[PDB]
Order: sequence, then C-alpha cells, then structure tokens
Amino acid sequence: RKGKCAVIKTSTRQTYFLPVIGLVDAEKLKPGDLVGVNKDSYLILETLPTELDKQIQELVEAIVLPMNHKEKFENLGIQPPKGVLMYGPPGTGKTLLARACAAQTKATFLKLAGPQLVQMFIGDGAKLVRDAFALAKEKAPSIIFIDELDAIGTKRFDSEKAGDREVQRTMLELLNQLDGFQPNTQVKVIAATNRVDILDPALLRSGRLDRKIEFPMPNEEARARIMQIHSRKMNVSPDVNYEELARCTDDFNGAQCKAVCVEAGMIALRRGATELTHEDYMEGILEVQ
Amino acid sequence: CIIFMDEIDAIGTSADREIQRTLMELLNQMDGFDTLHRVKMIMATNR
Amino acid sequence: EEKFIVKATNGPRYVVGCRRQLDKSKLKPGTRVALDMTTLTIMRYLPREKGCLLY
Amino acid sequence: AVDTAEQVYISSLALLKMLKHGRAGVPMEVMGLMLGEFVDDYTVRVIDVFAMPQSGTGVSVEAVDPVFQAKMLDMLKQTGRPEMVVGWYHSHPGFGCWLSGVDINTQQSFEALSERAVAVVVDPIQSVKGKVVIDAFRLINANMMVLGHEPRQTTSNLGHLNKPSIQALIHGLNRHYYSITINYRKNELEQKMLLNLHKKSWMEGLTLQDYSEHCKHNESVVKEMLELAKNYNKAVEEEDKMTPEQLAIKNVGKQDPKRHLEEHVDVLMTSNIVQCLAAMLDTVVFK
Amino acid sequence: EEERSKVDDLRGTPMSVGTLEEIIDDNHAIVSTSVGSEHYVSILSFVDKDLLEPGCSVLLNHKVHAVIGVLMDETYADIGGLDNQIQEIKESVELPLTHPEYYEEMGIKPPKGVILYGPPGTGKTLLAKAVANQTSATFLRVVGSELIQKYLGDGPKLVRELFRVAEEHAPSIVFIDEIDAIGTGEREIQRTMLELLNQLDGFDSRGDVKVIMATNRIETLDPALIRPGRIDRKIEFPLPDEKTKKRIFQIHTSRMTLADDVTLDDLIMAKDDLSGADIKAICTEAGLMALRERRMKVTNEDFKKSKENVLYKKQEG
Amino acid sequence: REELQLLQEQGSYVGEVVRAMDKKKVLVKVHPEGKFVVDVDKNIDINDVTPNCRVALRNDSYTLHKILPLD
Amino acid sequence: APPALWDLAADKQTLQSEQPLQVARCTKIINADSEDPKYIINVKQFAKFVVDLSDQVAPTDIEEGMRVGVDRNKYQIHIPLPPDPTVTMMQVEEKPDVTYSDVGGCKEQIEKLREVVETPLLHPERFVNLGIEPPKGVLLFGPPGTGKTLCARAVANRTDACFIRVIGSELVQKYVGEGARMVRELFEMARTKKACLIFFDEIDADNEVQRTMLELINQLDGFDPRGNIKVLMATNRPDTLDPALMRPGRLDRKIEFSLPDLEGRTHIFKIHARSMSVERDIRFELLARLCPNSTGAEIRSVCTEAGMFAIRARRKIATEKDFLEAVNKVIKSYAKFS
Ligand SMILES: [Zn+2]
Repeated sequence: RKGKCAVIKTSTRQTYFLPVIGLVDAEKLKPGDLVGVNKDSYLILETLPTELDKQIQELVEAIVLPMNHKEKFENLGIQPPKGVLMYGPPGTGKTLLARACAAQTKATFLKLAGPQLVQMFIGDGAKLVRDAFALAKEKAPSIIFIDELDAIGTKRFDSEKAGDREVQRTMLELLNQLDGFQPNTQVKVIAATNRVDILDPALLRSGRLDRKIEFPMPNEEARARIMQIHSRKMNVSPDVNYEELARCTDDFNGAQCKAVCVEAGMIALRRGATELTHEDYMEGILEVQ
Repeated sequence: CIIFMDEIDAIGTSADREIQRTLMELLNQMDGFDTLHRVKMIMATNR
Repeated sequence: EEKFIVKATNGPRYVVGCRRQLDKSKLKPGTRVALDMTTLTIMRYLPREKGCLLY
Repeated sequence: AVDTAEQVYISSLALLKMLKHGRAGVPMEVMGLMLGEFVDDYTVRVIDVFAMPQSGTGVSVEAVDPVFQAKMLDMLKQTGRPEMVVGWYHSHPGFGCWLSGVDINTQQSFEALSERAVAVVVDPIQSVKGKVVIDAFRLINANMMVLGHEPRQTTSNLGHLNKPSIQALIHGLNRHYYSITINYRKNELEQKMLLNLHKKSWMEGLTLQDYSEHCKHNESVVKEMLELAKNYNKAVEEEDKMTPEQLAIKNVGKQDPKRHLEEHVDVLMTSNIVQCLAAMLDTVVFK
Repeated sequence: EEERSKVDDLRGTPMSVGTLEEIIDDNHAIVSTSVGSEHYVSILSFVDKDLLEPGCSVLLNHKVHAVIGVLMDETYADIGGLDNQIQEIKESVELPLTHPEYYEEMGIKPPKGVILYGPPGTGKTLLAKAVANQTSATFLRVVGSELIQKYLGDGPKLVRELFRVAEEHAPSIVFIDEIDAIGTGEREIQRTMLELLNQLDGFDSRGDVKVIMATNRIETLDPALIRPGRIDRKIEFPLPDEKTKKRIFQIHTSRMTLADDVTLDDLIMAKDDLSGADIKAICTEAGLMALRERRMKVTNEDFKKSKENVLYKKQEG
Repeated sequence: REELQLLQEQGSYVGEVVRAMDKKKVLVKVHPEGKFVVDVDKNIDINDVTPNCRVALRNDSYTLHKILPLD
Repeated sequence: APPALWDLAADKQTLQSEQPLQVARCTKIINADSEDPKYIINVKQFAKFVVDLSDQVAPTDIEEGMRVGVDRNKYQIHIPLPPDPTVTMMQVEEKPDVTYSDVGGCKEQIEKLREVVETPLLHPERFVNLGIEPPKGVLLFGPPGTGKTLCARAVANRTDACFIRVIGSELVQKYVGEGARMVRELFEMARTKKACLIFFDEIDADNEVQRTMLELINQLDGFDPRGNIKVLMATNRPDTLDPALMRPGRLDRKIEFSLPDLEGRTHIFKIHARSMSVERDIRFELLARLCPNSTGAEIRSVCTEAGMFAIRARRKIATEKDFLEAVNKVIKSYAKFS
C-alpha cells in the first residue's frame, strides 16, 4: 500500500488518472512526451524522447575524453573541462572554421546562434535551452556551437531597459543549469566571441567556459594557417607567397575572406588560367573593399 | 527553498526606486507572519 | 455528506457516490480526487502541485 | 433453397457468463465461443460458454488460435462436456451493437462449418440495470437479394422481436443484416434452487437474527424517523390548511400535480412497522 | 425507376452538409468540415464534376462519405454635362468584345477597366455612367461588397463564385458600385479585398470580362489598390454646378407634365446640394401625390409640400 | 417503460430550419459539426414547417416533431 | 439526368467495390522518423499518432511531411497520393518575355547578376575545379527603375531549363502557416526538376512573418533543398531585419537594381518594337531623348497608356503624330509626381 501516481495529459486535451506502471524504468519518471499508450487502458509501456589544421587537439579531446577516458577519470578522480572560449579579435573565422571543424568531428551537429535563442515572446528562451538539452542531453551526444556571446553578456547599471539582461536571464539560467547541475559529463556548451569588450565575469568554472584560448589578430602565420585551411584542397598555383595577400587581409573575418576566395573564383574563368593565381587574392581584396 | 543571490552590484534617476520597491516587498513578506524557519537566502556582491 | 458534485477537467460536470473503503477525511471539498469510468467510484485522491550576508 | 423458423434457446449459463463477461468487458475487443448440440434443423441449444484471452489486434481471424481452441475443446471432450461449438460471441461497447466489415468477414469465414453460426453481442456498458434484454444476430445469404429477404414462417414472434425498436440500427442497417428471436427455459432445480437461493440472499442466516434489531431499534433510531415524518406531515398540513380556500372557491380543474394522499399512505406504511413488530416483541418476550 | 429510387439509402437519414476542397483526377475527391475531415471515395451519379468548381459546399453523409450528389447555393445619350466622360467610358469599356475591327488589330487588351467615383455618389450618376453597357451585353452588376459583409466570414469564395459565373458569362461587364469595404470581421475585409485585388488583377485569368469600380471617393482606395487596380484609365467627376442637375431635372421633366412655374434653383439646391436621387424621390411622390388630386398638372404648392417630407426627413433624424 | 427506450435514445437535438427545398428534402441548421439535411417524417407535412424557426429534431431518426417558439 | 443514366446503370458494381478504398483518416501528415518500424504522425486535430508501416507501401517512398492516405481501422498506410492551388499553376514560368536586347545603363551589375544565373548552370565543371563553389547570387533593392524587366531577361535568356519564381504576395496571406509547406512543396518541385533554380520576386510584400522569413532563411541558407541553385531578391524594399545581421555569410554582393540614363531607353524601345507594328519612320532615339530621366517602368507606362490611348483613337497603325498628346501628357503628367 505505497503511494505512487502520475498526471497524464493526452494530445486531445483530455486529462485522465493512472499510477506509475510499466516495466523496469531507468531513464523514465521524467516529465516528457512520446510514451506508450493503448486504446483505453492508458498504461505506460515504452517511453521515447520526443525531440581543420591549426586546431585539432582542443576540440577533439574535450569531446572524446569525457566519454572514452572514463577509465583515467576513475583512476585519477578528475573531471574534464567543459566550456571552451574561442575568443579574440576577428579575422580568424571562428564561425565558419569552428562550424567546419565541428563538422569534422564526425559527430552530430546542432545549429544554435544568437537570434535563435532570442525570441519575440518571453519564456521561450528556457524552452529552447531545455530543448537543446532535449536533443543534446536527451538524444545522442551532439555538438552545439554558439557565437557572439559578448554582445549578449552586457551588464548595465540602470536596470530599467536592457534586453541583454533577459538574455542574461536565459543565459544565466543556463549557467544555473550548469553550476547547479553537477553531472555535466554530457554534451558541453561551446561558446565564442569576436571581441573582449564586455566579458561576463561569471564564466569562471570548470563546467563553464574554462579553456579560454586567446586567438590574436590573424598575422602572416595565423592567416597562413586559417587560409592554408581554406586553400588546403583547391588548385593552388606554385606562386602564392601569401605575403601581400595575407598582409592586405585586415579586419576581414572568415566569411569576408571566404568571399575574397569566391571573388578569386570569379575572374579566373576569364583570365584563361584554370588554376588560381597569386594576384587574384589581392584582386578580390581590392574588389570587395 | 535555499536561495543564493549573486551579481547584485550591477542591479544596485529611478534606478533605486525599484530597489526600494522589491526590498520593501521583501520586508512586507519577511517581517509579518512568514515561515522564516523554512526559507533561507544568501546575498552576494562584488564591490 | 455521502454524495457530492465533481468537476471534470474536460468541462462536463458529474456527481459520484462514496466508496465503502475510503472515509470522510479526504471527502471534504477543496481536494482534487480521482474517479473511475465504471460506476464513477472513487479509488483515491490527487494532491495538487532567515537571512545572512557574506560579503 | 429451403428455410425454417429457428429460435435460439438461452439458459442461465450463457446469460450469467455474458454478465460476468460483461463485467470484465473492457473497451478492448474481446473474444468468446459458444457450444451446444444440434438436435434438429430449426432449434439450437447453448450450454457451454467460456471466455478468450484479449489481444492487441482485437476481434479478428488471426487472434483465434487453432491449437488453443482445439486444445480447450479437447479438454472439454475428455470431461463431461460432449458438445460441439455453435458460434462465437463478443462485445461492442460505445459505437453500438452493429457489426463492422471485419466482424462480418470473420463471421463469413467462421460460418463455413456451422450453417447456423449464432452470433450474440452483449453491451452492458450503456444499458441500464433495469432491463438486460439481449438480441442475437444472424447472417443472410448474398444470393437471396432477388427472392424474399427472410421467408421465415411463424410471424407471431416478430412482435416479441420488435422490442429492440431502435430507429437507426434495425432499419438503419437492416439491409443484409437481420436478427432472430430469443426465449428462455427454466427447470424445477433452477426454480427452487435459484428462487430459494435469492430469497435466502435477501433473508438472514438463521432468519431470527436481524428481527430483534429492528424491533428494538423502533425505540432508538426509528423515533427520529417518526419525528421527522411528523415534521413532513405538518409541512404538508400547513398547505392543507390553505387548500379549503381554493377548494372552497374554484372547485373546477386541478392545477397542483401533487396528490398529497399516497405520500401520507406511504408514511402510514412506514409507521405500521411498530404495529407489525409489536407482536414480534410479544413473541420474543412470551417465549 | 427502381435504379433511380434505390440510391435513397445513401441520401436518407444519415446525411450531412460538408465543404469539398478539391477534386483529384483519380476519381476520389477531398472534402472538409468545421474540424476538417478529409474523406476520399469514388464518385457517383448526379454530380457534374466539370461546372462544380471544387472548393464549395457539397453533400456528405454519416457513412464512409460516398458522394451521392451536389447542392448548389436613362441611356448614355440622355444625361448632359459629362458627354466627353460618358463617351470616354463608352469608348473605353465598349472596346472589348464589341466593335472588333479596331480592337484586335491593336493587340493591347488591357483587362482592367476604368475606376469610377463621384462626390454625390448614390449610384444614380455612376449607374448612369455604367448604363452604356446595358445596350448589348448580359446584365451583371455586383453592387459593392455589401453581400460580402452581411454574410458569414466565408471570405473571397463568393468573389470566386461571381468570378466563375462571370467566366461562364464572358460577354458581360462586372460593375461595382458603392464600394464600402474600408470606408464603412473588420480584419477580414483587408484579406478579402487583397484577394479581390489579386484575383481582380488576373492572377489566373486573361481579358475575359471588364471590371468597373465605382464608389463615393477615389481616396477610399488604399495605395495597394492603385498599381494593380488602376492600369487602364482613371476618370474625374467635377461638381454638378446646376448643369448636371439641370440636365437630370430636364430628363425628369421630359416625361412629366409641368410648366415653368416651378422654381428650379431652390429645389435642386434645396438643403445643401443634390443631383437626382431625392429629386427623383419627390418626382415619384410628386406623380403619386399629384395623382391623389386627380390632376396631372404639378401644383406649385403640392410639389414643395411633398418636398417638405424629404427636407424634414434627413434633417429631423 | 415503453418510453424508457426513448430515454435510452441519449436525448434528442434542437433543430433550426433556415431554408426549405422543393425536393421534399429540407435542410436544418443544427449545432456546429451538424447541418444535417434530411426528409421529415411522413406524419408531418412539409409546407407547415416555416424557415427561420427552431424545431424539435431527434439525434438518430432526424424526424421533425412540431414547431417551437392643489385646490 | 442524362449524365447520371449511364453512371447510374454503372453503379451496380459500386456496392461490391464499396468495401475497398474506404480508408480515410483525414489524411494526417507525418513529422519525422526516428526508427524504421515506428513513424510519428500528426493529425490536423492537434493529435499526434504513431503506427507501424504497412506492407503495401515501400519505406523508400516516404517523405518528411508528406500527405498520404492512412486507414482509420487498422491505422496502417494503405496507398499514398501525389498531392492544387492557383499558386501551383501560375507559379510555372512560360511564354519567354523581354530578352537581353535591353542592355543599357546599369551594365556592370546586370553582368554581375548574369554571370551568376547563366554561367554556373551552363559551365559547372570549371567553377568546381577552379575553386570552392560557384557564385551564389546578388541582391537587388533600392529604386524600382526598370522593374519587371530584368527578371524577364533572366526568363528569356534561360538555357531552356526554366526556373521557378515566387511573388512576395504569397507569403503574407490569410491563414498563416501555409508558407512553410509552400516553400517545401516548391523545393520539392525543384527536386523533381533536377535542382531547379528558386527565385523570390518582390520580397517587400509579428511571429506570422518571423516564421516565414526565419524559416525562409533556414531553408535557403539551409543545405536541405540545395545550396547552389539560386539566391536573389529583386524587390523594391529589402526589409533588412534578419538579413541586416545575416548578410555577412552565404549572401553577398550588395548592389542596386538599376538606374535611368539618357541613351538607355532606346533599347527598351527596340524591344517594344516587338509589340504592335509601329511605323519604322519614327526614330526610337527621337522618342527617347524627349523624355529625360525616365525609368524603365515610366517608359513602360508610356508604351502602356500610349497603347490604351492608341486603341482608344480607333485607328489602324500607331504613329506619334496621333497620340503625341498622350506621350507628352503621359511623361509630364506622370513626371509631376514620379
Ligand atoms: Zn470498436
């Protein structure tokens, strides 16, 4: 004579009564949907969830070690880092290069950006946080990469009109679901910012953004790295010294530099040469700006 | 119910009127016939 | 005291009786209860659902 | 090409098995099998009726397990039940007692052996507890559309078959779908055993226990019912004081639907318990 | 007889009224209802399936919904003062489908028509302009969106019925008078007027029928109703300045028997201003009220005496 | 007790006739998800049933019974 | 009755054929598929259903969000169905309209948008081997100018694989939600038409709009239909609310639509010679130099209102000596406010 029950809600907006029954439950007993149900017995039988070169070390390790290196975790009693911050001045192309490397992880990738979480109505931010934790936390381990976290991490003094503090209600609600929820061994939160103007000071935690790797201005070395990635497969003639064209790429993000590569892919048809030349990169630079 | 308030320095013109409103509501719901033996809160700041 | 009025979630209202097993403790109004499709019997009820500064 | 006047004999066995099967008649589709013996052409008698385990598919030809049916029927043949199957029954809750296409398809497939193929559908869910009148179903030949539908003699029992006179199912789906009459039978063993068993079911164990309970409760609990009864009596007499005015003015027509007489007669009937049990207390005190 | 009176079982007691959505070439159509129930069954007799124009209300049943049937549901040279404008609308909307020797050689075919308006309005002068089409054409005039707003919010489907009967009546001119869509629920008027604009522009049609839009003010049309609403020609109606009133009153006096003793100016400009509507009313009740005196002559006191009813009617309440 | 089957009829609806058809098949405006066009019973005439009025219509037979309103 | 006679006599087999094809469960559409046996379905009554696939329908013929027939008794899928609104029949682009012969004025941007719709589809091999991807497209906003003439040019100069264009009035319509299944069904028509080029004309025509433009970006910029067919928005107002922050990416080449010049109108007149036969004695440059600073739509209104006023004059041939009042009246009376 033990007490155990649950509240049911059908899709046709009809509420009934039934206790917690079924087979052996391990991940069940959570407030979810898409469960088993018969014609009129309304019993629970089956619960189902409803819904490249210069960096290869930090990305691949931080996602494989919390799943494959559990033996060293039990042998050493150490938790792995969770949040990585690919910050720094623009030009590196953290959006297209970080998303391309997330596609190179060979795991599941879920798109999540700034305007994705910010909705016209209120209360939907936590719905998309618990939804990103439905697919990520509930589904198979996926990869989620967000960008432009500094623009929404503004802490103003006059608390009378600021939407970025409601984005700090959803965002700091996620930090409540990371600092408050110790078992963060599942899908992590990968963030990145294009500027260090307004950085959130409350991101100092192992579960939060800990591995803050500083990527400086894309100098000849760094522009040769990200641009060697951008040109590691295409037909590159043995004349691209990358000096003048890598020097002229000032204040140009990876999307604008990819557009420079497209403009290089524009006039080479009528240039007569079937292979991309050296001066076509700087021609694209002086063509976009 | 054990609360841990934090980052109150940025929320602390009429910037003080809302602070007196919410705080006077805190007194209005903490000094009367309130269950003080069950509720608990910790406020934190930075400066 | 033996027979009262119930309000279903779907919107239509009904009236039920008292079962010989339960008592008048939970039978008082203001407490959400449960019913059965056959005879509208009652199996059981349904329950609804000081300061420190460290700076 | 010949037809007679058939009538399905229904005893208390199949009736009570359809009452317990109706109590266990969950909204899920159920299966059942009837047995009996064929003595002649135009009569059929059912004796053995059992239930079948439910399934997610419901009423279908695939749910009928031939090894389970033949196994249980063999276990009935080794015992004192030398009767062959005569039909199959089920329940149709909610959507009415009519038969869908699947039911007439499995009926067409199950009627290849028995020409009668008696079909009975019980539905005690929406049926009131006042009447338990049940109806039996039959299957008509598709080639009889040219000739008469039912050339059945003895048209007298059709008046007894007209009791289920719903204006949607009988002639709402009467095409290729008719019914048959139902009668009962009771021997002396069921009459005396069941009659004395029901009278005893409404009587006491020794039949002398709960008499003195009321005979002595007439002075403790019934007094409250007598005082309240007099409160209702006065509650009517307060208007009966106003009745001789209207009765002394109009004297034409009756406007109040209340009779004010049979209720007081019933109050006298409840009051006669003291008089009837006074002699009982006289017998208990005497000897 | 038996084969015709044997399908009564389908159209008998279990019968309903639904709304069909479309008909598929696979001989099974799709219907709908308040909750949108889609049932596809092979078609039967009594239906046309050609002129039905799927998307209207049809007949359903409580059965498997086999479709048993369907259930359907003053000339141009009389008035003066605007002879150039009435030969402009005459020459403009009498150009298609009439006088074809100067219509097919040009090869323009602007299937839009003119858009009329008038500060007096009332449909008398505008109907006197649109009367040029009544010479040789089928009578078809959808006067305003009154039937659109007085009926349930069915939307532009009635405009689709008037457009399909205007397609089956191609030798006609769809005239619209007293456009009170936005000048007088309320949110549906914008979508049925935007669908009236889209279907009126010729979204799935060509130069079949002309559309003449007349109203009380040209400014009542929204700026969206300009570029896809007026591409053919626009007009301009000046003030009557007692000349349109003089010609209309001359037509009213061309049939009745009355001398020049009746003052014209104070009666055509009695209250504020009026061309033909209430002076036509006092001409009707002047012929009837003058007929009450058993005299065909118009008395100088009976005409103004009957005029006191109209002068007092719109001024008291 | 003969009426007990009409109690088992699960009640009846309240029909409102809005337009009569000349084919002896008068449509009746009923509760939403209704609008059930049907011929009236044989013992009641059709011409007497005037439109724009409420009537009594059964839920299964769809038969009309009668018209409803200092000196 | 005559049509119902042969079918009424042919209605006998409808009783023996009434038992099959009875399956009708309001044609509920599926949502996704996590596993092959069990499929999640959602009916229009906001009731999500789940059932296993039948043996009569192959699993490879199931598409995400496809309206198919389904039983109401066995709950299985008996037979699918291919499905038509007016947008489907009008959406097809035929009758080759104004061609390239109107080359004049804005020649650089029309080349930048010509070498993105013509060259990539005609010459795909050297655009893939030459770099990373062929150009995506450009943006055409700002002044109308010679509107409805350059999209016509793209229709006429097609490689005979005609592309699909969509007007902006179809997006903001009554009963919102149809825009998602509309863009998905025209993307499905693009899949049927061997990756047909998708165009959205006049995008200038609030959650009901945010779903159409945010989901529209999630479809065009998304890689589900295709990421290399066509992206171009020729309109009067760009309505840069989401593009205002989504422009640094797949979309680029922010340019204007066109601009009017003095010597450009003679080409649009040279293609208006393809209309009703005008006397060739009248020079097109004489008709073009007397209307300074006139856009393509203004001279389109010259050749439209001059054609209505030409057919109004009740003549045989069109000569400027007859409707010259219509010409100077249509350039000046419309040049006052435009
Ligand atoms: Zn059933």
